[PDB]
Amino acid sequence: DRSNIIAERKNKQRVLVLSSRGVTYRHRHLLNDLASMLPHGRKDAKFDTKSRLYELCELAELYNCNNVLFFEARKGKDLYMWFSKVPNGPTVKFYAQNLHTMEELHFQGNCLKGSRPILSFDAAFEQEPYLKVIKELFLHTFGVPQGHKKSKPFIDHVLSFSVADGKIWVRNYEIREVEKVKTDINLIEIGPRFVLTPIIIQEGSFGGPILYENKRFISPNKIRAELRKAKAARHHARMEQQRDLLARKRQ
Amino acid sequence: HFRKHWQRRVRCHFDQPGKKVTRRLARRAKAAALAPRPVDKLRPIVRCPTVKYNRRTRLGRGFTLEELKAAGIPRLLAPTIGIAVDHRRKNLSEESLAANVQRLKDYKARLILFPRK
Amino acid sequence: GHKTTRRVLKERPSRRKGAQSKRTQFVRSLIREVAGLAPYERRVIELLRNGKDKRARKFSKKKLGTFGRAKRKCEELQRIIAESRRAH
Amino acid sequence: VYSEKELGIPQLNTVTPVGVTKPKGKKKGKVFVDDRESMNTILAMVEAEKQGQIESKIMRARQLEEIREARRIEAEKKEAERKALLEN
Amino acid sequence: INNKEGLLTALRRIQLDINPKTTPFSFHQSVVASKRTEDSIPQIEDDLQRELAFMNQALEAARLGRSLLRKEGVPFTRPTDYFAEMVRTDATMEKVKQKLIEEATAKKAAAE
Amino acid sequence: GALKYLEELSKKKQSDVVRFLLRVRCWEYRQLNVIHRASRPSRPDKARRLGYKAKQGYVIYRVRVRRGGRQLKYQRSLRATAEERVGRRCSNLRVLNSYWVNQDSTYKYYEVILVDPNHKAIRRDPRINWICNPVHKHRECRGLTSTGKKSRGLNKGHRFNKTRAGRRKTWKRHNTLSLWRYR
Amino acid sequence: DEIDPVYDSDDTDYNVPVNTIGNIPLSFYDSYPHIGYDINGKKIMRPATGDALQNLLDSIEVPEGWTGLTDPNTGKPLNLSRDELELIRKVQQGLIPDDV
RNA sequence: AAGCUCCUUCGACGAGUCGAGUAGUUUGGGAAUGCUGCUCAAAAUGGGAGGUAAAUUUCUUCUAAAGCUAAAUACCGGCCA
RNA sequence: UUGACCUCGGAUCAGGUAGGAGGACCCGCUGAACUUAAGCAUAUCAAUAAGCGGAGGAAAAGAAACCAACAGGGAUUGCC
Repeated sequence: DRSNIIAERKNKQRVLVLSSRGVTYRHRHLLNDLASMLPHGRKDAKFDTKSRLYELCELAELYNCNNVLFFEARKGKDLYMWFSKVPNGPTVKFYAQNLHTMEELHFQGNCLKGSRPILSFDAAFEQEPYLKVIKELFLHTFGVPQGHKKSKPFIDHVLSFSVADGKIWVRNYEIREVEKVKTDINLIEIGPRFVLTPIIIQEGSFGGPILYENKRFISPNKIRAELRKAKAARHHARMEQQRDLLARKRQ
Repeated sequence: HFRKHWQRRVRCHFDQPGKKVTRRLARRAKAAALAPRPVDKLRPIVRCPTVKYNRRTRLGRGFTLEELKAAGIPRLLAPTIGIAVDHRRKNLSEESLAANVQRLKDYKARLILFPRK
Repeated sequence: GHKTTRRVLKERPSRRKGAQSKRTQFVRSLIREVAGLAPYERRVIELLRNGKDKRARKFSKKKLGTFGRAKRKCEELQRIIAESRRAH
Repeated sequence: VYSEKELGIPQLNTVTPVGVTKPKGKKKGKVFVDDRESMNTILAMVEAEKQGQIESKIMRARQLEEIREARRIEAEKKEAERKALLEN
Repeated sequence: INNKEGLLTALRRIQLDINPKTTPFSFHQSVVASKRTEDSIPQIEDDLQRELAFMNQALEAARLGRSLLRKEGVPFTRPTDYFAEMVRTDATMEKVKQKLIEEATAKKAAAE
Repeated sequence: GALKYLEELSKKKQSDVVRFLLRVRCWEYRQLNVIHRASRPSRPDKARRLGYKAKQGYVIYRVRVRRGGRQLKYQRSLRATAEERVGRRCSNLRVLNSYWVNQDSTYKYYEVILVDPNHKAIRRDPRINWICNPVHKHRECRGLTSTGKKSRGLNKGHRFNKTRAGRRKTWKRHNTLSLWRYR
Repeated sequence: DEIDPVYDSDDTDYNVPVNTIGNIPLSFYDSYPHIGYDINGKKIMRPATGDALQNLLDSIEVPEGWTGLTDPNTGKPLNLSRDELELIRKVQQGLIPDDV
């Protein structure tokens, strides 16, 4: 048995955590944090931008990984996260923002590296059909299979997924036990804090038909483009005013 | 904002009128050598890149090979009769081609070309 | 933006994205036979002949440093196996 | 310089486990130590700390080992107490 | 584009058996909340209430998870004699403790 | 077309032929002096594309420089010190270019192309007589060779703002307070 | 065709330790009867204690595979085997990177 | 000797160099801003940079590791005025 | 035996060349601290002063592995 799993029913899940070339130090810090919580996953270096998106499939086929967590950066400012089932499964593309990695000295919590977490999902994941696809992909990426020989024996942290806006809010908490007053659980945030807004869901590893479109996604470049157009608009307004003033001065 | 030693790098432009006379005399020297020729070279009309300035035109570096051929001016003779040539610029639109071709025909109408020897 | 009449532009000789020179491919193929192989390519050749295609790609990337470089080098050495079998 | 006990500083989870924490300003139950075995474990640590640095590797091992056997006897004794109380 | 038939078809292809009547909680360790978190968030810009809402959702899942795990017999509490690696290093948590000392010192020195 | 075959051979430095030749040649250079004249380029294709001609006035001097660091890192290159040392020995010559021939684990070997500016062949021939002008004295000492241009950062773009057109000159330009007559 | 998530005989995680103890120092557990915990929640006990005479013999004449390290799985010193020693000999001389 | 025009023929373009990892230094600039040392070490419808959620990494723009070049610019020194 | 080639040498051999000075401005290397601010440390002074090497009437740079996203610009240098 090459699965590194000792359990009655084997849920064999291997994850490939992969980063693109133009990631920032903050993006890399987020990737390192997620890799630590994933004992069945392995890190991967910068990925070529000029290549094809399904080249991630034979790359993951190379390492015997059936789940790909892909970090894609644009302009060295933006982060995009892909979750995929490597041969054929569905693929979802997110825009990641509001990143607060570990090593920020305002969390006060800690947990075992590789311990099996409690996955806290929201009621919204059970109703919307597209949120149900993301729920299964999250359960595979953060599963930490039961009998894995790299995990830890005792459970002390909970990973929570919430849907408040048209976004998914990811938080990680430590399960702290306190003796009851004549044991109850208190939670302390320990880990990465980031927001995911779903862009697209495609059947197929990194292609195929589109099964969901956001239709409300506001790109960070769209915000930038409007600012540039506003600056040009002001200049054109001043130029038009001068032309009208010269015409009326002649009159 | 004087946290560095600014006093040792302070440039005073007391030679502003002196340099202007020097520049005017240098322009006169070029006219002395190129007596009937103009002291400059004919340059094309180009559009500013940015959307802030794309509604305004200016002077470019030199004329494109395509618009030089449409005018009827050979490549190797253009720098010799006072026309600047730019081999890096592309036309990409008939509007830029027509504007500079017409500019060249206007230059040819006003030209007085002397026999070689 | 503005509406202008687009123009068709002549092909640039600076384009190297066309049919590459047949002579340089000849020189590369001839020289590779003459020179031989590097020690790290010998390891890849043994791995490919033994059938360890997965290990061949992983080792090549470690030596080269890019997925694309590992893929091209493994494809290049695969052709040498095919030709050497045909030559033998 | 002020004591961390005086300040209401939260306890932090580290390689040393926090364990089950007790609420502040409440009854932290007194866990009495009266068994000879329980006293032996505490005594071995105190003696080891006072002795400090020992140059011999074997003598250092024996000092650590006697604490281990003291812990094992205490754990065995407390286990037998639990079985007797649970059964009888 | 919202292809519900296609989305449910895609889910069926990669779905694992998570049904409680045949799959114990130790296998998946996933809890789906009964209430909606956004119903307890009136304004999303209110940071204090938003983070409190997320904490409450995770608190219930941890509470239900502990009850189910202890019924199944999977160990839950970390023993005091279990020293192992963490997600945050010793140096990181030493920095965290030091900053808490500094804030407390400043607050108490102000009163003095 | 022999030089095109040599270009491909020099690309495969770990091949059996090139590794063998580099092993034996490394031992031979080590038995010779640190700086000695080479009667002929060992990489004729590389020397040719760097400007070497088989005229009277062109010489090759090969040199080995100890590799490593001073944890401090020298801002110039090991190739820069190789050219500078050869120029001092041949004080009458002008350094044109240099190229790598061998490394070894203790040294690093380069061959330097030099041109004699006082030779009639060089002075009468264009394409090289520019080096006869006095503004090209000790180019390797001023960073005017290919290695110096790379070290100085003389490239165009937004990645070379601080160092193109001279790093120190740019700093002086940015830190000079200019006061006009009509302020 | 789907992927089989198994570890090939050349992965970094092909052989994983039973100690379930990370990169932390072994100074913890020094005064404890056990050394680490397995993945089932049960503590791994120290195997035994070697004779004092055997320790003196090892100090006087170091074993062939002596490294000075401590095995996290079993608190006894970690010793190289014959096949491993051949591998270090092969690499440090470079004569035979691989057999056959 | 030279410029062009046409074409049922051809059209060679720089390697211990890019690049990956790491250490020091530096910049407003971990898509490492640049440089240097060490380990490994390339390609040919290739390579570099950039744009882009727009459904795949499409599109835009250049051609590195060889070299020369006046002028506008600096000047407490040299010959003077 | 003789004679080529290669490589390495001798000569107060025939003809040349370099060193030193100057260094205001210029091209590189190397390289501080006082000082300023802040629990501390990084930072600041400064990629400066001192030190070393190399040019000229100017030097350096320079004819895109550039800027851009445009209806596009088109080597370098300098002023606003």
